[PDB]
Amino acid sequence: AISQERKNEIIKEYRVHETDTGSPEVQIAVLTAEINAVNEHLRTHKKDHHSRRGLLKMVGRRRHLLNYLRSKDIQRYRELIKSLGIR
Amino acid sequence: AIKKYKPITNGRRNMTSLDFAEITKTTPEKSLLKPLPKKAGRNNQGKLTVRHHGGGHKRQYRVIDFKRNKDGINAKVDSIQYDPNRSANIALVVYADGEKRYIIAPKGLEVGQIVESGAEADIKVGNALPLQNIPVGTVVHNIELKPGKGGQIARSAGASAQVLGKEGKYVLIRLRSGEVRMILSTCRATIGQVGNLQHELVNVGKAGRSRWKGIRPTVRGSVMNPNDHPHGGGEGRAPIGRPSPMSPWGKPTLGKKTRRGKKSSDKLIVRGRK
Amino acid sequence: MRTYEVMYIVRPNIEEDAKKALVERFNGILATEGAEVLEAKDWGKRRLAYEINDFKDGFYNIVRVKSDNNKATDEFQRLAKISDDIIRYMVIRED
Amino acid sequence: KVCYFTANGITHIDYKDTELLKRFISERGKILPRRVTGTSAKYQRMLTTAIKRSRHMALLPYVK
Amino acid sequence: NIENGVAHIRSTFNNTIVTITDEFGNALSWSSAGALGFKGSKKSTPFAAQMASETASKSAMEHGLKTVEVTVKGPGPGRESAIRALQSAGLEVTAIRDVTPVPHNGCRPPKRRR
RNA sequence: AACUUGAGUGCAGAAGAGGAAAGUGGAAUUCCAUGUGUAGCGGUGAAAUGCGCAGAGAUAUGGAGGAACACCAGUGGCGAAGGCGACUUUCUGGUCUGUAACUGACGCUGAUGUGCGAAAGCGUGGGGAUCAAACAGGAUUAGAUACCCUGGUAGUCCACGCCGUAAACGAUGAGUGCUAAGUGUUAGGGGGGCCCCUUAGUGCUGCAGCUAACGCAUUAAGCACUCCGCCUGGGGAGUA
Repeated sequence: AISQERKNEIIKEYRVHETDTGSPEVQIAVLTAEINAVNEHLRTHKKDHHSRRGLLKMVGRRRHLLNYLRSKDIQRYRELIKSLGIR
Repeated sequence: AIKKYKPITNGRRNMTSLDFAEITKTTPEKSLLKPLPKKAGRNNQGKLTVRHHGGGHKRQYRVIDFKRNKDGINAKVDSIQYDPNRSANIALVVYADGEKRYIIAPKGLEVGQIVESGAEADIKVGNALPLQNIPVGTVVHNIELKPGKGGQIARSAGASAQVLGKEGKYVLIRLRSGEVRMILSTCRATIGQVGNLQHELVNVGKAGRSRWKGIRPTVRGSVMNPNDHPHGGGEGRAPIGRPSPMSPWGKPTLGKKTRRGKKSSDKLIVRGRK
Repeated sequence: MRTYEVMYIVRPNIEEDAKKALVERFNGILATEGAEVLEAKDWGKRRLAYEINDFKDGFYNIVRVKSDNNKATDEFQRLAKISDDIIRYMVIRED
Repeated sequence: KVCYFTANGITHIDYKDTELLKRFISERGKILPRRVTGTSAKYQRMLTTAIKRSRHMALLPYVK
Repeated sequence: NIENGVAHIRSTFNNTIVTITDEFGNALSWSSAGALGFKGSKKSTPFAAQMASETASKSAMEHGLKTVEVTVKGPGPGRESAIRALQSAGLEVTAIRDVTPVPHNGCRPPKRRR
């Protein structure tokens, strides 16, 4: 999907502290770019059912990470939901 | 694409029309329009010669360049427009230094694409160039038959011939019917298939919609009287009581080959279909 | 970023003056749209393993290109198909 | 027996190297089974790819 | 001619068609096992192939044939007897190539019997 | 409130017929046009229908078109399953190894739901080489609406939709941990071509243990815990 250099700017943007890659703000943000990339791919290759299956797993992972973030603190959930455009 | 009307009326159940989405300007040009007064099957004497032709919506003729001969000067596609006198669409083109003229719209010609007539032209959709310079295997429309006359062969929605090979002064071309033939090399074509590929899938529905293109009802011959048609007469409905189905004027109609023999095109048709 | 090696075969009966006219122009598209051709080698008239359009021999040219656009190599194949001099071509992504 | 791709250290079989490939094409251009040539499974795959690329570019015969 | 006339032999589980043509593919003569009066289960026999080959081989000598290339096409029992039926007539067999077509797939083989 | 082993992310690597789109090839089949060519070809257990003498089969050259990709090729690989083998390019999914840089339980299962789902089948529009359900014959039989032979239509191919079934099987739900070994193969890692150790797959023997038996056995059908689906004699009947 997204290139390694592309991924890093997403990491730098939403990192909580420096040297942070596993927080549920960068993981969610990275998946959002990855999800949109596969969504754009499937606009052309509509019957890529095997690729679409991996998209549904990414959506589930982000959904579970968003549920965890909301259950931890609502403030960070609200900031992350508006910056990324997630409804 | 095709839009399927909802069955709000019976006379409109299975109707379908063209979505007219490829069209971009819905109005003509005052200087490339000349008058077309409907003739309705009538001749120089005033007698019905061809039948099933009559009243219909007025139409202005749009002068088309079937002989794409502006060689060297480039042209921009300004608007793909609707034509009432043909199945395919037309595209206004503006030449690189002021003149503008209509052509036939290829399949995926887009607004703002560039097209070139000539002989040094590339092989891209829309550009016209002689059949000596068109590679073997290319889909061509608007093929001339005579040097300088104008495209004649392959001009209706979804018409495409394939340049299949060479001889000497003639190129081999498989026309849409399935016929392989030869056309002089100094004659021009245009790269690509003609658009409105969905023109053949439309359903008319209304009797009146068929009676808007200038069609008039056609009566089956098996109900005219013996003095009107060979299949006419009989007390009741009758089968065709002759060895062969016949035509109004007395000439076999289910199989008889009506192509004049001893024609000067016979040496040029390789295999034939239809 | 992406590196391509393009090998194409020219028919063995081409006029010598036209050979440099074709090789020049066809390495010309391979340098367009961000392409920065590195190598452009000639392999000479070698024997083909099988007849290609009733030809037993042919000129081999190998051109290595590098560009993150990929349209230079697609433009090559579009014109290589049209041209009657090139009888076989192949584009390999080298990594 | 020894692979010749692990023994000599070749980590990239090139389809332009026709001479190296002609050792695995037998008498027809037929790809020789790896049991006969003793190359490993990892190199039988990239050698098959190189051979098929050479055949298309007429550097190796399909049949002989 | 003088020499170099290839002979094509079609050995199947039925008769063996033997044809002798020039080097450029122009038939001179031909003789199958079925043209010699052989009935079925006689047609695909080494004995029938023996006469099948030499019967066309004699017709070749009238055009003056001194060299034959044996191109065998088919997995039939009457193959080897056919080749030795050419040397026994003195045709100086040079090459023995098998040309039985091998598809690289690309066709559905007819269903087998049951 | 705290923690990393679970689960994920980061970094360094690995292999792969995983999927979609567009191109490029070689062999072969069929048909067509010619040159040569002469009385058969083809098929069976034997036949014959059948194709030929209006020149068939064969052979040589050329052309048209469709479909599938020999050799590589394997208890090989990938995928959740169905399935995926010519080559190239573009998008794109998943998995494994090592490290320990980050979060600190964010996990499992999962009714309803929502998607995918072999072949065959249907609609629309194309395409149609090969093989062919059905159909025609020719045989065998006492009869043969069958196996054998000769042809032959839909279909088999493509693009969209629909269908949603298979002995769709490892006839074995998913997750987690423990419990003798021996010997392979695939993809990595670390040490001293060889040896040792190790991770994840895939195989064959084989302990304890389980089973009615067959057999399974670290890829359980053993020992445990969580969750879902399913069964309660055979017909009637997967029928109302």
